[PDB]
Amino acid sequence: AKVMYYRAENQPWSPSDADGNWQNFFEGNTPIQIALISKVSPQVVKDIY
Amino acid sequence: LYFAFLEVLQPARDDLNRLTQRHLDFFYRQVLLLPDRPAQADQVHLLFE
Amino acid sequence: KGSYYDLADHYSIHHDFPTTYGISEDGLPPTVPALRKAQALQLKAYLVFFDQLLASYLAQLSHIRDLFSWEVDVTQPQQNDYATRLQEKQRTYFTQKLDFPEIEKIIPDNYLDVLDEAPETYRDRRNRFLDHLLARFSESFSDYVLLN
Amino acid sequence: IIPRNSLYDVATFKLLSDGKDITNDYTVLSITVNQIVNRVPTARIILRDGAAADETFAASEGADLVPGQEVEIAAGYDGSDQKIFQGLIVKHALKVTANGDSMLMLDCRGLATKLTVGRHNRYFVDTKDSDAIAEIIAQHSLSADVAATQVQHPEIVQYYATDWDFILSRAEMNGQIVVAQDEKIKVKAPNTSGAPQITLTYGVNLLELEAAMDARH
Amino acid sequence: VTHQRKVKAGDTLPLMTHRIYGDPAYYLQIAKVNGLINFRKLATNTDLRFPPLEKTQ
Amino acid sequence: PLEIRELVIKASVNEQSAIIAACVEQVLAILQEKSER
Amino acid sequence: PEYLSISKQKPDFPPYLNFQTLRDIGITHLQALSGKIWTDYNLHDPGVTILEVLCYAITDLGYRNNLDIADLLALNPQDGNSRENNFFTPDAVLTCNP
Amino acid sequence: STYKTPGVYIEEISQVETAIPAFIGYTQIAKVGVENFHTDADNLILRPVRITSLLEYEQFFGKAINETTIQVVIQDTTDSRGNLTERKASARITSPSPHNLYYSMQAYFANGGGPCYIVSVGPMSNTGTIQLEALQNGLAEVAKEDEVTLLVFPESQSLSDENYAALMSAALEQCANLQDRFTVMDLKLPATRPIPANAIVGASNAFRDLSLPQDNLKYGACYAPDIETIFNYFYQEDAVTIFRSVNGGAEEQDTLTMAGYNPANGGDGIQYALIESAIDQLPLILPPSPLVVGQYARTDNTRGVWKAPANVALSSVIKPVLKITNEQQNNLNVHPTGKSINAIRAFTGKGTLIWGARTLAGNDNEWRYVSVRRFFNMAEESIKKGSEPFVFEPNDANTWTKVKAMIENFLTLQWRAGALAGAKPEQAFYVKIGLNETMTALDILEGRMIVEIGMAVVRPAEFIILKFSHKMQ
Amino acid sequence: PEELKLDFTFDGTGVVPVNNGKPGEFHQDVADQVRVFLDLVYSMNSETHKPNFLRLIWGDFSFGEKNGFDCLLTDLQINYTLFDQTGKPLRAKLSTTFTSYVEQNRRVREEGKQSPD
Amino acid sequence: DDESNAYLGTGWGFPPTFEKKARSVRLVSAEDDIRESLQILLSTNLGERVMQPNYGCNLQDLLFESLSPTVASNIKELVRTAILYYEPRIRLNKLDIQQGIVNEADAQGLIQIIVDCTIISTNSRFNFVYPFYLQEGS
Amino acid sequence: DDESNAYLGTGWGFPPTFEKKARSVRLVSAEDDIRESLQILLSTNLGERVMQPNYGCNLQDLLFESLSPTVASNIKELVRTAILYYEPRIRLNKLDIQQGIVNEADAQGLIQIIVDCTIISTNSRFNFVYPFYLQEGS
Repeated sequence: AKVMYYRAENQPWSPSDADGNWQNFFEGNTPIQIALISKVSPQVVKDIY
Repeated sequence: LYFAFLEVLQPARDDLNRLTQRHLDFFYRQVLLLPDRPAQADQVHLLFE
Repeated sequence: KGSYYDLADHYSIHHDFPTTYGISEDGLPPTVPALRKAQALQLKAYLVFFDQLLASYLAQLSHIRDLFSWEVDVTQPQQNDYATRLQEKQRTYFTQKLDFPEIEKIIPDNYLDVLDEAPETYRDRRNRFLDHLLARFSESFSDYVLLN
Repeated sequence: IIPRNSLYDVATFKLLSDGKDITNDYTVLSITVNQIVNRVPTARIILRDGAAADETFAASEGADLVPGQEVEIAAGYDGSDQKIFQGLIVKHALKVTANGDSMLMLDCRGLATKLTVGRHNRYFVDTKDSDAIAEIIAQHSLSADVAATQVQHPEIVQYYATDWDFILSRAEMNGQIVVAQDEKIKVKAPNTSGAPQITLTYGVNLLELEAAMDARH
Repeated sequence: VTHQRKVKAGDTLPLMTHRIYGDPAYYLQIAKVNGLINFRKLATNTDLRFPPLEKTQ
Repeated sequence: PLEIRELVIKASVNEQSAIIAACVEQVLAILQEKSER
Repeated sequence: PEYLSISKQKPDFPPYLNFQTLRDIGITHLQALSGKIWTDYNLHDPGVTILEVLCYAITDLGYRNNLDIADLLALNPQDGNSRENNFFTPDAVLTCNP
Repeated sequence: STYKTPGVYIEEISQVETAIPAFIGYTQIAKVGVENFHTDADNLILRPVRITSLLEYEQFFGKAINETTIQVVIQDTTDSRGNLTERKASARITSPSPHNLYYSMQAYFANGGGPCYIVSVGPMSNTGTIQLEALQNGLAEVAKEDEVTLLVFPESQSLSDENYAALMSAALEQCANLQDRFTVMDLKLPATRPIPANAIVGASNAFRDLSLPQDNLKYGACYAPDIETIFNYFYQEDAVTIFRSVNGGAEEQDTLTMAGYNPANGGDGIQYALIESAIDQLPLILPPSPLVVGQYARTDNTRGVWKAPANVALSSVIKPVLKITNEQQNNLNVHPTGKSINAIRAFTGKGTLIWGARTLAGNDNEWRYVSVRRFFNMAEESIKKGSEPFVFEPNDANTWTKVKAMIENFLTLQWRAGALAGAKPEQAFYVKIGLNETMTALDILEGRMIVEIGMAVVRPAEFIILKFSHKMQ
Repeated sequence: PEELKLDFTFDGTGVVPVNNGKPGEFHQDVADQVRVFLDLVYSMNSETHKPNFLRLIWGDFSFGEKNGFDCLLTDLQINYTLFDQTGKPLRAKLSTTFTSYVEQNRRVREEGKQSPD
Repeated sequence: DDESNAYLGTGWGFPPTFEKKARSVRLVSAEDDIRESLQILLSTNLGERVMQPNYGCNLQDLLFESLSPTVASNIKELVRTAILYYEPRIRLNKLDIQQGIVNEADAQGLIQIIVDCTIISTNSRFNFVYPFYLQEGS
Repeated sequence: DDESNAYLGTGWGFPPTFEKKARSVRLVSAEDDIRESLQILLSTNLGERVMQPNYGCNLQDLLFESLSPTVASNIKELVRTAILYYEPRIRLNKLDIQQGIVNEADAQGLIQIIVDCTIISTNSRFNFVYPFYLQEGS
């Protein structure tokens, strides 16, 4: 979520010209989703509640 | 390619994980210079004819 | 004493490619289509997911003496006749900042805050390291009921 | 077959004698080395020597090529050599032929030749063949590597025979082979269960070929 | 025999090792002979020693 | 030959090597065959 | 000069530090994971280039772990804030009042 | 020495016509024959001297000034009991002197030099002063020499921009007047150290603004950047400062100089040898003017003046002080002003090479390249020398035929060598002379004789383009 | 392997022009040429312990599908037929025989064997 | 699955392109996988690959020269050797090299090289396409 | 300690110099150790070393002669043989011998010989420098 994405239409390619970040590349994958699920803690939401 | 990179990287982490043992040995054997203890042989009785 | 070396220094991997990729410090001629410039920027962005792991591996070697130190964590500098430690060293995982050409267009101002460990992991690993260091003198807090 | 990463294909060799490299101190004409299963390794060396005007053999009178010295031979491509032979000089001969050429010939044998120069008598009681073989080998200050057998014998007798012959007889009667090299003797079953090392194709790699079947065996 | 070489602009360790021994694989040994902590970034006035190979392997 | 110890050893360096080999396979074949019933 | 002649095992390094072994393991894993879509494994393929560069970097990492432990734990001579914070000396541990 | 007894004695050690340079600068001695050129401080003798070697240089002009700003640090690592275990040394210079003719002559001869002319404009001094008037007087004197073909000012980078432009304008003016000379120039870099990454852009912007004459630019060329080489410094022993460090600590100055370590004064010979080596490992920085004329001479002596002097590796060079990129070279050899600058660059597995061969008139359709301009200079001078034996003869056809035959023979020899294009000699050149073709009756009556010549010269290639095609089968 | 036969001449009496474009220049040094030739094609290389590999090229000539001949020297003879009053030669005639050379890896690739394999 | 030309292989394109809406990297195949191969081979020098000192082609060693016959033959030898060692999937027909002709001053400085090739209808023992090369051999 | 050029060796200078304030004898190294070597070799005759009858060079056998071609070739043969046998650390390039030109009468009586050499970047099996020669061989 911290790395910039560029295309041919974003000239002169300054950070304010970027087309978002690289996170969408990792959104629809199944192993990464399973790994994201197995690292959650219930105590956080319990304390907030 | 990223999955394969992690698989190839594993043995170097296995090597890095010997540092606790190397630390303890440096403390006991070089800063304090204490040696270990040798063995002792056993004995028997025999009868002849 | 031994000999002191800089064990944390990392030479960026973008330097190990043939120059036809445009990734190196030479770059591209300005007389190219915009597509090739975009293509070079995308590949530079791609390789950070590997440079970060190599740099983190070496940062873990530079900081061994901070895993086994007996120092007391303090948030407000003070004199209490004990050795003390400030917030920048209260970690069990350490990291570095990358350096390659055109970094300012790809990895902006500060990005390391997302790499910090959760406080629960810090507490658990610090507690286990302190237990191990106490055990070398044949003593542990678990034997004293009124202490916990 | 030619090693990979060879920039030049010049073949080289090295002949050490009691640890000293003597390759470029004499004129070497030929070298032959044989490694065969169930036999003692052998090597033969031919050098140029002799001069009628001086009336002597200069390299024969030296102290590097006399019987009893340790010889080691290595060879390879382009200066990267591998150990091939290690043994002792046994024979030392001179020769002048009809047309006047003169040479010096050396005959080297492995260390297992120490096992073939006498007749002995021994008893063994309640042991296996592997134990008798290991003991006979170890008495000559050689390393032994003997695979174990399962048959235990009430008695074994070595009657007025050589150590080499006794060992080979007892090994063959158990279906095993003997390989001797580098101060080491290994007794074990033939290795027919492995993976191939190279491929030799007629019309690609071969210079000569012979093969035969016989139904009567 | 023993070789000696000076590092100039554009040199890398595996390529020098290949140009002397005919095989880059020895580079990790050379770095140890000369005391190189980081062998992927060389300085341009270093004189490196290349020892001979062992007589029989 | 089918054996490696039955090969003729080469001792010269300056140049008829294929006639001292044919006249050795013939003798060994005349001599081995002389031992079968 | 400690080393007067060298070999593939003199100075000696652990057997996992071998470029060819790392490369072969990487290629086998790549074929096992994606061998049904990415089938071209010649030298012109960018993926093999990236793999080789990564194996070279990993060899560097493994190299830096075999330095003597006395050198891995050395203190900085130029940092005035460097202190001893790991060890006790024999005079402070092995002693006892009469 | 003097010899009387017969025997064997041991003593210390005592042409490319198209590439002959004149080097103008300050020297140490200037003693030729029985005259001392530096006898009178306000009456100096300015005279070109022909030299063939470094030894012949040293016989007349000497060596370099001693440096006074060198420091050497000795690093000791000891045992826990104070016993010494290892000792190292390293050296640094704070501010080198701007008098560099001796180092320039070493660098020149190392790269394939030959006979040259030396012009002294005064003695070297510890004050480090370089003045424009002395250099212009040296140029006015070298105008006398005839054999010269190249002009070099190794010390010109110490001038301000206006004086630099004035000197370069004078040089280009006399090359345009004599029509047989060529000028080689260096680019001035900023003195900020360590150099910033984009120094060369500002440096070229400063160069493009100099007031050079617009009609004489085809007679010179500019190169960049400076070069780091392996030649040794000269120094005064008692002026070298020595520092020590122990186990990586802070440095402290000791009370002896290098002179206090000389065995001749009772010092330690081991540490003395260590310090000498430490000093000899310092790299020395030069402008790339001498190395380039050395490469000119070598290239002409192996391939000919029509071969472009580029894409060859340089001798005795460690590296270039700056690294020049593709985006930066894009604006150096092609520019709206036409004032191209020739880059020196390093390549992997190859070394340091010259990369570009254009003049300061880089957009011109005829004088874009260095090699074409120098070929025309050579050919014109050779034809002139061939023509000289016909002066004072009758002005009639019996002389015109002889002159024509001579010129055509020369051009045929040039065609066979591959300098001129064309499959037949008639496609390579033409020569014409005659009444009512090149001359009128009045010129003939006045004693004038006119000849017209045309030539087709080969040109070098800078770019290679690959294209792929595919057939189905 | 293919065989190649060549004969040529060195002459230094001052009647053969030098192809460099200068007027009045003729060939006048035989010994230098013999020296550089023998050092390049005949003597042993101190790093490989054998003579060098050679490639023969003549402009636009084509031997076949290639523009050069890769080879090794096998035979050479020199005849000295004219001498100076100090003993230095003025003319030499040379005859050479070369044999074709091509590496293993490359040979099996040139034979692009297509079979039911 | 067994399609047509599967034995020629598929791979990464050059230069690498990443799509974000379609979360993938661009892949080429058949004849495009071959053409791009050539573009790599002739744009890399010999020492630029980390453990592969023999991969590449030194064309830039012939810049700043006039196109004489002795230069054309050298260009041809270099290109033929590189293609023979590193392109088993094609057959090379001829090499055309020309200098000159646009401005007749800019045209003088450029060299043009044309590569003509065809694609062999059989496989090759030196082609590392999976899984055929595990059985086709080396 | 392993410095640069250690394989070339260090030794005594010629002629021997003794310092008294620094209680030591002068020692040379690298290129100076080689130059001085030459000065010895060409100034010693063949029979002057006690058990080394083959060390030296008989140049004074050519005095009182005019410089004809047959004399120059003999000088060259002697010098080349001496250097080949006793200077393994250098490579000899060429020998320049001239007679004549100072007074044109004194100049006539002297002969001048110039020796041009370079230093080999590798070691040699015939170099007795310690401790390399215990392993580099003979």
